Amino acid sequence: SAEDKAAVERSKMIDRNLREDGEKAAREVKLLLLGAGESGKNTIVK
Amino acid sequence: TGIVETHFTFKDLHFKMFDVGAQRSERKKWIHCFEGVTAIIFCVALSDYDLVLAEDEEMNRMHASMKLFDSICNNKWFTDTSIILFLNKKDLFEEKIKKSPLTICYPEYAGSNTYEEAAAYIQCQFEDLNKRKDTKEIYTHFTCSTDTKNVQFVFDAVTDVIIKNNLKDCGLF
Amino acid sequence: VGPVTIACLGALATLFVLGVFVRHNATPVVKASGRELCYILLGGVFLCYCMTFIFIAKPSTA
Amino acid sequence: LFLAVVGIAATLFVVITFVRYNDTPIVKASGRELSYVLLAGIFLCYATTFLMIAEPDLGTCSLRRIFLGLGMSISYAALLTKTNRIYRIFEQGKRSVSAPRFISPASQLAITFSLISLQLLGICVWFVVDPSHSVVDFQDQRTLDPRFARGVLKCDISDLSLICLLGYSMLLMVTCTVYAIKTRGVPETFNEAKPIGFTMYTTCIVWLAFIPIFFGTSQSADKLYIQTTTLTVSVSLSASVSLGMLYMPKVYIILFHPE
Amino acid sequence: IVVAWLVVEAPGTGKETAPERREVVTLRCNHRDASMLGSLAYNVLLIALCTLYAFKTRKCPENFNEAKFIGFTMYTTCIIWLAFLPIFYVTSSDYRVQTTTMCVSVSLSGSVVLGCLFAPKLHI
Ligand SMILES: CCCCCCCCCCCCCCCC(=O)OC[C@H](COP(=O)(O)OCCN)OC(=O)CCCCCCCCCCCCCCC
Ligand SMILES: CC(C)CCC[C@@H](C)[C@H]1CC[C@H]2[C@@H]3CC=C4C[C@@H](O)CC[C@]4(C)[C@H]3CC[C@]12C
Ligand SMILES: CC(C)CCC[C@@H](C)[C@H]1CC[C@H]2[C@@H]3CC=C4C[C@@H](O)CC[C@]4(C)[C@H]3CC[C@]12C
Ligand SMILES: CC(C)CCC[C@@H](C)[C@H]1CC[C@H]2[C@@H]3CC=C4C[C@@H](O)CC[C@]4(C)[C@H]3CC[C@]12C
Ligand SMILES: CC(C)CCC[C@@H](C)[C@H]1CC[C@H]2[C@@H]3CC=C4C[C@@H](O)CC[C@]4(C)[C@H]3CC[C@]12C
Ligand SMILES: CCCCn1ccc(N2CCC(c3ccccc3)CC2)c(Cl)c1=O
Ligand SMILES: Cc1ccnc(Nc2nc(-c3cn[nH]c3)c(C)s2)n1
Repeated sequence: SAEDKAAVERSKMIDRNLREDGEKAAREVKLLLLGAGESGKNTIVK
Repeated sequence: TGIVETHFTFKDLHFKMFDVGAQRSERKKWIHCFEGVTAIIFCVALSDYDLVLAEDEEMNRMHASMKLFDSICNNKWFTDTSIILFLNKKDLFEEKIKKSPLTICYPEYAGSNTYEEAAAYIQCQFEDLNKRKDTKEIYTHFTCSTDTKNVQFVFDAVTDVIIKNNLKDCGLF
Repeated sequence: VGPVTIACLGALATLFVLGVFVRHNATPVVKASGRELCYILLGGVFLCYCMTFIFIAKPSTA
Repeated sequence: LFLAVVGIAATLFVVITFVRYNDTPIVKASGRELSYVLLAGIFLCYATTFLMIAEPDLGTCSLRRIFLGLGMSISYAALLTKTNRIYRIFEQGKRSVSAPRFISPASQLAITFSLISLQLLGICVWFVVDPSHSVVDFQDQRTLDPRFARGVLKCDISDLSLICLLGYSMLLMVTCTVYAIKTRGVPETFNEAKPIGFTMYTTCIVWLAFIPIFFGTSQSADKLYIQTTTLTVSVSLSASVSLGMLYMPKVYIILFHPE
Repeated sequence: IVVAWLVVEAPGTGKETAPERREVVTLRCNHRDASMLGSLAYNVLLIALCTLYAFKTRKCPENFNEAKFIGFTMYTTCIIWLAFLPIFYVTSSDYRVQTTTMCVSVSLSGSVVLGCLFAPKLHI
């Protein structure tokens, strides 16, 4: 249970890394551009 | 050929728009793979209510967008997300508003080709397609040919739905 | 009698708000405030009126 | 004393700012008249506590009546006519055109001291008919069978005198609340319509809770520091809730001058 | 706070006979001033927090804006208890009347909270 304890310690560390990236992903708004092409999408992305 | 996620930040809020479209596959197989989005933006070309697809020779350019817009809002996947409407190239539309009769797109429409009047009827024709509108909101905007000040509207539009989404779960609304 | 009479009237008034709120829960104005915390605040008023009788309550150790 | 020291400092601090910055940035919303006499009344109310409980004798007892009488009757004389003005233009402008003649800084001053003039002639009636006399002690009470007995240094003023004098201010209290309650709809002078209506409700809470204080302590407690120090606190709070709601926000806004 | 104070103190009957040998007081436990001041101190601390938090709720779309009613509740209750100090510290001879003050001020405080907040909502 020596290496297993160290394995759990590594799992806890990367668990925080996934957790902290959750707020960063959730702190950004997501918008979907919809509609036929060549209808003004260029003027709203440049 | 894939999608493009662009980053732009304004007023201390980070945004990550997803340019989905280059995809030429079923799309439906990954339409559900674009949920949890706070809002969607729909771009409409005002000077296309007359143009007709050469290949189809029967479907109008604007009428084609009507079928696509109706399908997007009416599906069960996007029932919990708001709709943002953008109108592109109003200068050409204003030039064609009298040059080309509003009838070309709305034959029922018989009002003066006066821009203000025509713009009002076409705007109201966007939102009367969804069966249920109690939980659906549409934020229509006119932008510009250059669209210099459209960033302010989309910043305000997402703020309205961000607060609304939070209150829906908390039960305050 | 004075404190008891007003407390009895207030206790019925508290039940008036509680009974109406649950009956009219579909109305959006009542649900604008925190519904879960509204009953706690409404309950506290009811406990406030009920505790009024405790100040006399045949005084003893218990 | 705690309210008096901060109150006397607050009223002197606001008046300096209210007059030094006389470029009419936001001060022009209220008239230059009816805003200094009301502030001066609050100054008298705060100064009343300093002079009231201070070496009670024949000289101070006479001074107690005039300063307390003029301290509060002046403050609410301007409040009534300020509230009356707000209702007049709102009522007249709703259907008719323009306002009656008395809406003007020159004419509005005359009626402001008209209510004060009633106290000016009135206060001489009690002063002459029943001059204040420094009672040596009310030794019939506060004396005990054992060797210990001190007494109380009571002044000439009694229940009848203070109630009638305070009654005029109370008479001025109901009329302000009635006028302010009627003009609940948005009247003219937007920036000075809500604080006036909210202050009267706030002030009335102080005096309505003062009823059980007066008829709640004439039984057991000493009549030396309960009918003289509690009364001046209500006077100070009555001015404090009026000075705080009306002038303090203006000072805060004018400090971070937005215009 | 109350449980810790209760453990330190002792709940029981401490009835005493008045030296006047007439109208003996009822079964009294302890002083109501210092043995119970702990609850008052804790409540006052959170009242300021509620008032401070209400200073930012004013900028709300009317229905979510209740700072006007909260301010009145935080002021009317304080005025009741601020003016209650002379009442308790004057009528301290007859116990049947001093205890009546307990049951009236508490009822008034409860009515103010319900009247200021629930009544405007119930009106609509
Ligand atoms: C010196 C001794 C005490 C003096 C106290 C002076 C200050 C308070 C005066 C009046 C009190 C209540 C007024 C509420 C209505 C109002 O004024 O509203 C004003 C605001 C705005 O709200 P709005 O709707 O107008 O939005 C307008 C959008 N622009 O509302 C509020 O939430 C104010 C914040 C809450 C403060 C409540 C009272 C502060 C002290 C409480 C402790 C009392 C202790 C007294 C014991 C001595
Ligand atoms: C608007 C509402 C909340 C006002 C409530 C006022 C209440 C608390 C007041 C109004 C009249 C008061 C009563 C008036 C007279 C007496 C007789 C006295 O020997 C004992 C107290 C008693 C019985 C009072 C108790 C308190 C009382 C009932
Ligand atoms: C915070 C505000 C709303 C509280 C208002 C409470 C009012 C209604 C209560 C509190 C104290 C009460 C008074 C207490 C004592 C007396 C003396 C008695 O011989 C007649 C009734 C009278 C004069 C009461 C009238 C009602 C009264 C003024
Ligand atoms: C200010 C707020 C708390 C409202 C007032 C409530 C309390 C303090 C009021 C209501 C009824 C009042 C009592 C009514 C009647 C009497 C009998 C009188 O001979 C002495 C005062 C005394 C004993 C009053 C003391 C104060 C009192 C108990
Ligand atoms: C700074 C002040 C003016 C804020 C408002 C005070 C109000 C809420 C009143 C209501 C009840 C009051 C307390 C009641 C009883 C006591 C015990 C006595 O030893 C005086 C202080 C103390 C602890 C009082 C302090 C002031 C107090 C807390
Ligand atoms: C701001 C809201 C305050 C709520 N409040 C007010 C008073 C209060 N006491 C009742 C009277 C007691 C007391 C005892 C002796 C003299 C003065 C007072 C002290 C404790 C509680 Cl326990 C409370 O909870
Ligand atoms: C009606 C009312 C409301 C608020 N306040 C007062 N006046 C008071 N004055 C004192 C006091 C000052 N020194 N000693 C006692 C109190 C404890 S409450 N009245």
